[PDB]
Amino acid sequence: NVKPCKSMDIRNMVSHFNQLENCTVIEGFLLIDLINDASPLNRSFPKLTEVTDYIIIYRVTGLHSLSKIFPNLSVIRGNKLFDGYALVVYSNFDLMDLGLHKLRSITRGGVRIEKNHKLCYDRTIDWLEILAENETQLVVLTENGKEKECRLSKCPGEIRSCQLHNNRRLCWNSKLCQTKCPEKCRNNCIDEHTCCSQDCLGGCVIDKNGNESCISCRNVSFNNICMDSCPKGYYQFDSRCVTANECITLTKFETNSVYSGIPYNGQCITHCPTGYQKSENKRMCEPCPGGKCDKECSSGLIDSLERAREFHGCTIITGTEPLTISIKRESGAHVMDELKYGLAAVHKIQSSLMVHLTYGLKSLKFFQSLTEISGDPPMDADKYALYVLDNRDLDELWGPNQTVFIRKGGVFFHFNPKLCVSTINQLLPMLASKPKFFEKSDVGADSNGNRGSCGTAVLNVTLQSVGANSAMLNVTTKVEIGEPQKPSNATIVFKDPRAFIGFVFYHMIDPYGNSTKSSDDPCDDRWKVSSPEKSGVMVLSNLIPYTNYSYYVRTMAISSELTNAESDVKNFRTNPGRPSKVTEVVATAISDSKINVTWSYLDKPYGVLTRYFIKAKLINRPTRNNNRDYCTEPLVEYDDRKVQAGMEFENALQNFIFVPKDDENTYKDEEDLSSNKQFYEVFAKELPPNQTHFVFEKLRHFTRYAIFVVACREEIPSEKLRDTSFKKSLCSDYDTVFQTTKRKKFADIVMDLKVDLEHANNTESPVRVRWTPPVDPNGEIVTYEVAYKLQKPDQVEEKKCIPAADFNQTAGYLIKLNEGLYSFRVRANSIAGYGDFTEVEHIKVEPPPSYAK
Amino acid sequence: PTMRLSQNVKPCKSMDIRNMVSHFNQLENCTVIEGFLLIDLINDASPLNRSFPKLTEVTDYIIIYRVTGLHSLSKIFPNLSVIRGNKLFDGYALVVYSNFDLMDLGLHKLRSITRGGVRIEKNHKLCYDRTIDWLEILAENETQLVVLTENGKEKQLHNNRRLCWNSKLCQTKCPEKCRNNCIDEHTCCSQDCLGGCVIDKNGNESCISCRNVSFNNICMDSCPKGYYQFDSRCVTANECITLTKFETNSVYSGIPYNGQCITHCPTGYQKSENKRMCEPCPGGKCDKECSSGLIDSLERAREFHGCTIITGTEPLTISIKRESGAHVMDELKYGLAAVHKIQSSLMVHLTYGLKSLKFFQSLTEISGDPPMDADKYALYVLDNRDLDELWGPNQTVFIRKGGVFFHFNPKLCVSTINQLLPMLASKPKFFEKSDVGADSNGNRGSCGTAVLNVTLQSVGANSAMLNVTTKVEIGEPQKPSNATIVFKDPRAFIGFVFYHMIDPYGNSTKSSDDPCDDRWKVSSPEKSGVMVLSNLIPYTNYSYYVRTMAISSELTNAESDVKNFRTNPGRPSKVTEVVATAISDSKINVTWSYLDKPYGVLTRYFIKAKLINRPTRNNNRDYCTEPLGMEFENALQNFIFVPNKDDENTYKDEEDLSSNKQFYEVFAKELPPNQTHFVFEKLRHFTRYAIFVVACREEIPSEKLRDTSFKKSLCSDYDTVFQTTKRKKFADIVMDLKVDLEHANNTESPVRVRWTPPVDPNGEIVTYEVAYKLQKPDQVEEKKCIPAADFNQTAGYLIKLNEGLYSFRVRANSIAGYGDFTEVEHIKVEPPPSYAK
Amino acid sequence: DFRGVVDSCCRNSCSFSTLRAYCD
Amino acid sequence: DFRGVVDSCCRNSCSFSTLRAYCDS
Amino acid sequence: DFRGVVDSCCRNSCSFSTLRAYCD
Amino acid sequence: NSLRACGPALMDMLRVACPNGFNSMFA
Amino acid sequence: NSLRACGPALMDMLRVACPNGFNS
Amino acid sequence: SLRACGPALMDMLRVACPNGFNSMFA
Repeated sequence: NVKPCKSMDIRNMVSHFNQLENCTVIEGFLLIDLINDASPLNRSFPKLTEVTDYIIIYRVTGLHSLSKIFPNLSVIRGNKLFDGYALVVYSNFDLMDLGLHKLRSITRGGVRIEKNHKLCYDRTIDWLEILAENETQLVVLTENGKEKECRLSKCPGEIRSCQLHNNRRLCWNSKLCQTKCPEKCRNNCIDEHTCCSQDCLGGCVIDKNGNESCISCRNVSFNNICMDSCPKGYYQFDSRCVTANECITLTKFETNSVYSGIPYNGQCITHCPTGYQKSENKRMCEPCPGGKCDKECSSGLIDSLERAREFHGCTIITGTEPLTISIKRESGAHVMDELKYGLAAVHKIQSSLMVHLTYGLKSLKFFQSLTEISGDPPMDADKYALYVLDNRDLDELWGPNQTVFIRKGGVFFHFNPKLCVSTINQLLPMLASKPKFFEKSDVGADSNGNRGSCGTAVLNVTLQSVGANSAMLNVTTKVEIGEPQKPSNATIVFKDPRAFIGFVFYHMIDPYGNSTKSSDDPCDDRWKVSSPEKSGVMVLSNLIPYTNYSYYVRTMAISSELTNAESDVKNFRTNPGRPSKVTEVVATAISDSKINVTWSYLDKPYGVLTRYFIKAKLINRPTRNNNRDYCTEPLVEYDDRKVQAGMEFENALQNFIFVPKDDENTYKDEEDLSSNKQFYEVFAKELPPNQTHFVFEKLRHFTRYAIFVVACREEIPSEKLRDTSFKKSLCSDYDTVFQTTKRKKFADIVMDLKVDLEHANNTESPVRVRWTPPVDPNGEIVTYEVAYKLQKPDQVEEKKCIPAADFNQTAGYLIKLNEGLYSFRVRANSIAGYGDFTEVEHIKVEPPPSYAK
Repeated sequence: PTMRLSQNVKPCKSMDIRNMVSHFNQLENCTVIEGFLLIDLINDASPLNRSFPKLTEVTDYIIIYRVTGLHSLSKIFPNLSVIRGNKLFDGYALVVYSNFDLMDLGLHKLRSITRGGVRIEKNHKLCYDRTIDWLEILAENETQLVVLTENGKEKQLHNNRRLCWNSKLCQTKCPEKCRNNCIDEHTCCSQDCLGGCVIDKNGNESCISCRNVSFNNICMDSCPKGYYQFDSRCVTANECITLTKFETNSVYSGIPYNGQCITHCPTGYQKSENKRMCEPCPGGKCDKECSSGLIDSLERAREFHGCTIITGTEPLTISIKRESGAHVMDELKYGLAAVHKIQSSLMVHLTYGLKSLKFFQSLTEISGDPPMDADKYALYVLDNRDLDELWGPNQTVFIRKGGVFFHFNPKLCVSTINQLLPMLASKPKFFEKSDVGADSNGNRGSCGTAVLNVTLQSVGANSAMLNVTTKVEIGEPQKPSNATIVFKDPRAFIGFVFYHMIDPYGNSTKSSDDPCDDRWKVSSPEKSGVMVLSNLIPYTNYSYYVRTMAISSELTNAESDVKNFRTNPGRPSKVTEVVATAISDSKINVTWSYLDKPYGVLTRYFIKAKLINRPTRNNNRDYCTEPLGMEFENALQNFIFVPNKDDENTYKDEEDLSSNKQFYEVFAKELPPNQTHFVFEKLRHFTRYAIFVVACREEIPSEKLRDTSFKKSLCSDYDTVFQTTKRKKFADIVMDLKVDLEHANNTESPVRVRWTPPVDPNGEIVTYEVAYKLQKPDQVEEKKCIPAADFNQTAGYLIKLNEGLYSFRVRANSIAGYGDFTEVEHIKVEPPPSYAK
Repeated sequence: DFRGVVDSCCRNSCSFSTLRAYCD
Repeated sequence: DFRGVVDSCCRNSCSFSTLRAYCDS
Repeated sequence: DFRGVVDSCCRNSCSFSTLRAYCD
Repeated sequence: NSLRACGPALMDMLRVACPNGFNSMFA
Repeated sequence: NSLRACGPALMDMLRVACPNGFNS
Repeated sequence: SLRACGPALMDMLRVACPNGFNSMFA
């Protein structure tokens, strides 16, 4: 009837696919994984109707349809979700029919059918019917069809079976449309018209008569009885009920790790509830005996991070043989990350602890909760409880304020070249013997710390000057070079003047100032580092203005001098200097009178911007080569190796010898009207630095203006009175933008237009046209164009081009005409363009006189 | 036959010139110094009235120390021609230390420094010290032992180097046959001279110093009988017993013995009662006993010469801190080779330049009677930067008490320390883990090693295959022999690991165990020992090497040498700076450059131009109106993986003319590799060309045979530089312009205009513009625009005008822009009748 | 909290022998 | 042994009355 | 055959033994 | 040796890492 | 370490790993 | 008392004595 399977992990050897047979419920989840070619699947599994947990179909290839595998899938309950999803179908490049056609309920969580490049027909299902309604935010479908089609596939019945739905159709493929159940159904039934009884889930099947049975039934099942809840002594497990002892036969798989079923509260549960633990008879839950529950694990070698992971969530480490942290791989800084993951939860190493050959390991900080090493069977004939050998890079033991009581045996430390003896001597309060000291035989004094920065004193460094691009660092500490005077306040004394090579200054740009000193990892190269400077005054240089910098100092000495000192990291900031040029300055002509200038300060300010200074300078009017006449067209270490060699030679020598353009000064608000009071020749304004648009007014019609934009920052107190501001530099550089304003309408109208005959005796009538040159033109007049027309049809209007070089000296242009009444009108042409004519003037030209009447 | 020395020798003792300049009278008439010359702490040498041209040579060493007011050593030494170095100060023969006024060295006449080396240091004002070729003045192999530091440098010119003693004098070279013995850069001299020779006015020739010894000031390879050698010269016994050397803050008399004037009886002999002679030690061997103490220098190791027992509770501490240390082993031999046992511990700590304890040639026992360091240790060996082997081959050093301690000897591998196991009193199988640090020792030294040969099977352009042609055997299958290398356990050998990097100079040092020395790309292990590299850059020198990887239980190393190969040329990158500028209506100059890397040798460029069709005047433009996420993928993987333009076939010299033969439709030319410009000619006017420059590289035999199977190409990609040739002037001129009047009796005259459309305009004719001008004053030219197609098929147009003389002109407006106006046509239109007349 | 290649080798670096631990 | 200023002083921590022993002229 | 490499281990990564298996 | 592989570039490297398959949960 | 190349780089590496040649 | 070494010892001897500094053969 309802025979189950546990979880399944299907694999490319398709003989693994045969695991699905003769069980209708997967009692856990389905993974189908990396079948490189599923084509040899001759089988199908229509017996499979239900999965309790979730489906993953991941990178299956040689597979074309899920109907091929498990076509009768009717319910995925979601009694777990994978990351919130009950159905993941990911990157199945060959998957092309999502033929889950009988699928009715995904009772919890979301659906994610994506990257299946051949799976058309994904949005073509209204997944929201299949889910529970609360989950309808959790349907995700992407990359279903990068290049396969441009809407070329089609549903059943529709023209590019079922009615129209969502004003499209709902489609599993080109063949099948989404099964319904009535609105008062809820995906527990399997025809469009008449749902099953409401005790069912997914669907029901009706016998050859009319007896109706569930495919899956909702609240629980036992003996295939559709049930509200399991009877007393039957324990619920996701879908069916089980006997008490049967629960222990069950499993569920989590976090890549097995859990048994434990029968509690009338349920199988994979974990006892928080504050309870699995009983000793592995079949019942009990309270944590201490009120806290503590996973107990077995001691062994930890040769690799991939091994260290096995301890995750362990709290007690147990067994007759030492936990042995032996990360021989020079892995580097991630060693602490995986070790912290593996071991940070340990309370108690019963076995004693060994730390051997490990390269990457900086410290035992990763035992972030270790508080006892009970040493019930300590190493080397119970002699040592904590054995720390050959650890090249180990230089710290436990965390700050970390206590770890060691009950039995001593501690053995050798060949840890960076582990300072004075750090090992922090364990003295921690042994049960509370011993006064460690013997040479336990803690080798020459074997530990012979390259640690041990006994480091503290230097005080002060920023004695600053620039925009430089700084002076002075080491204020009385570092005494050569032996002291006894009363001296000598903080550190280098007993040999030449053992001290110099101070080394470290600095970096660090806006937050939360940086910390460089570790000994040469890949930790966050810091610029000076040559050693023996004066202790270093003028840092080429700094970025107004930038938060951090710096620190250490003394550098030959490898065999144990005196050393080192500052904390100190923070400072450079002066703001000169703010960068303003950007995007564009000038657009509005009219003959107005300009809109747009800009935005993209490059960074230094300090705080205080003003944008806008200045417009009127360029001279244009002028053009009238000799190139254009009536035709006016229109518009060795620090050790060589030093030590020097030391011992000089010692040997001495033993032998002695045997008994507008400078920003000018940036000020201005108005400079021209003499006519009509327009500006200069305009300037110190706009608020919040504004990046400016509108000019009363500009001279048709002229080019140069436009600055300048961003300025506040002056520093030392500048405004100690520099006397003479270095200035408060204000940016600028680029001269230009714009030409616009032509003033009708400004080129010739005024006072008059036309008359001269009275001198003539045969061809001397018509004189007079005017005054335009009083305020759009720039220099090229020519006047006079247009005149005899006032009848079939006449073209004549035009003459008269250079402006003629009209004043003529004081009136003279034209010859004969009998007729003529239109006259005139316009000037500027080098800006043709003007607009006057209204038409008229003249009656009288006829050539005659006397033969 | 034989030659005299130059001049005649007056000998002088081992002078010390101290504090007062009047002490320089000690050099007065000294020809040679029969020991060292020490000049020091003259706090102002400017009062120096004399230079001393007679000091031809010094037998031992020169020390100039803290002297000031002295501007050049030539002001003392005109002719210091050789330092012989029969003794050496710490191994140096010349020391010039902290002489604050010694701005010039001036030893122009110095021709040989015959042993040891030179240390010139802290002369903050000295200059040009850096220039002299000390490796050419020195002895043949001591080239490590010249040191030049803290000299100011004012911060033939043989083989382009300024070997000159400051401004005036340049240091002579000598030719190969007479290094350090030429009189000038031309003139070698007889081998019995050293430090050069003088040739007199006549051609008689005299050595400045004898290459061995002299008698009667005549150079000879050995003394006459009845006399004893004494560094520079032979002496009688009665001289030798009075002659002296100063050593160990002590004066020693000469002993005339065995042909030499020896300050110390040789091994197995001891001084006679009168000191005039040597006689055998009691039983033929002596038993000198010496106190243990810190050997800080070779000059202090001298103090042990002839010791044989080292005694007393202090540990004998070798702590020599020389660098490179060409002399370290020799002077340590002189010091302690005669030591046969050490009563205390031996300690060798913070040494530099000390290669090995092989100088303990006679050492047989470390009695350790009082040990050291909580009395735990007897042979204590810490922080030696150069120590890499202990005792001589088959030498034994029995240790009676305590252990060894070995730490931080980076170049001494544990296999070498383990040779001491058969020498401890306990004869243990191993050291205790407090006593030899497994990672501290030998982590920079070639440990238990055998060489792998690597053979490069094939070079490709982007790939190469390396095969480890040295064998490996795993276990003892069939009881192997001559395996070259063996791994005892099949688990232990993880495989060969292949290293490579781009290395143009082919000299990169192997990958260090520094965590951020990642110059080398490194493979994963490959048990077959064959690997195919990929993503190589062509024509690039790649260095590579191999090592065996084994689990940490296995000490068996094996590494190849660094070797090198160059990838094959492959394919050149695109040309650069290719821009085409029209010079004339038919000519384009094309720039280019080849600043990207060629991946081989470029043989020739190929430059081609393709004519393109003239533009089309679209119906859309009005002719006269518009004139011219991953988080889920990561999560899902974690859950699943449970741990357990046309191609070179078109490129050829090619030429193809228009159907009218007037212009090239295609032109292409192959050019010398130095040619980086070309001018096309006889191009069509105002017409677009595509242009490309494609470089081609040197074809290689295997590449052209290989190419037969996979059709590669030798030549770079296109970057077609589309642009147009210039406008041909005049071409758009309307021609055969005619205007006529039809006799249709209209009230205004139907003027007819006609012309020939242009022969070959600059592209398509868009419109014709007709212009007319009444030839009165008071008139201007007026313009009518007509679509081109409306005229062409009509071959005429009718304009209506009233009476007068009209000029007429026409021009085309092609897409190239307005053409020239025609020559001015005319019409003399006449008035219509008035019927009252 | 998983053992698997997506933080063995994607969130940081790894050696190829770690990938070989997943093979069958 | 001990025959020089760098043994007597320096690592031998001489008194000034010893240091003058080299100057006595 | 170029068929076999373009079809397999160009859209995938070849092992060394895989690539060697296309040699004759 | 600088794997750094992610996503499909990691899947294509795990399948580069063995000819046989991988998955062996509860097996 | 898994190889990856396509087109002419693939042919170049097949000509690399196959000094005794490969069928076209 | 005093522990001058190297240049410190050169400086103490050279400063803290007269023009007398004689040693060998004297």
